[PDB]
Amino acid sequence: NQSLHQEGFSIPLLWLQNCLIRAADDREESQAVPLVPLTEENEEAMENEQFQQLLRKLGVRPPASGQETFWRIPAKLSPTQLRRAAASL
Amino acid sequence: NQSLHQEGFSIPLLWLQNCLIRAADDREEDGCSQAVPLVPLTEENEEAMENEQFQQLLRKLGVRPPASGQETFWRIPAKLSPTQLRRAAASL
Repeated sequence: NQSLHQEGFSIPLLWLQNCLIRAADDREESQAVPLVPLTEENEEAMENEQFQQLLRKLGVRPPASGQETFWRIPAKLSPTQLRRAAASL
Repeated sequence: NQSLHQEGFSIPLLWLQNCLIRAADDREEDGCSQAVPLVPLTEENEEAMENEQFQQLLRKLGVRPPASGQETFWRIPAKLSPTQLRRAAASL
């Protein structure tokens, strides 16, 4: 996590943090939500092995082959779980 | 073109068509040729971008697949002229 900050990935990390926090909030107002990278640098991050290994530790699931493009923040993560993952970034 | 249309991909197709055409409009001014990512924003366009026939079509139109390990999205390459792009959109 911090190691990724050191390889030049701080911007995607903060991005991820926000997606996690918004998911946390929206689950207080029930869906798996896609991590949609809209910039070249975030896109670069999702295709990076170390960043992906991090997404798996936070509990994000990779996309279903042949049916999805984006990783999903699974529905099982509680708003609490999400805020805690975000906070370790 | 047509067969995907018959299999239910008319909405994704319409989307693609709009990407090709808007890209052409930007490339009419000289000096403005950027690669454009095909970003699926709905579950159905996503589903499309993971379909093998939709991809085959994308290759026929001159779209390049993503750089494995760097990109997620297919790109409309910068080299294509407004004419080329418009021809692609019209052939769907």
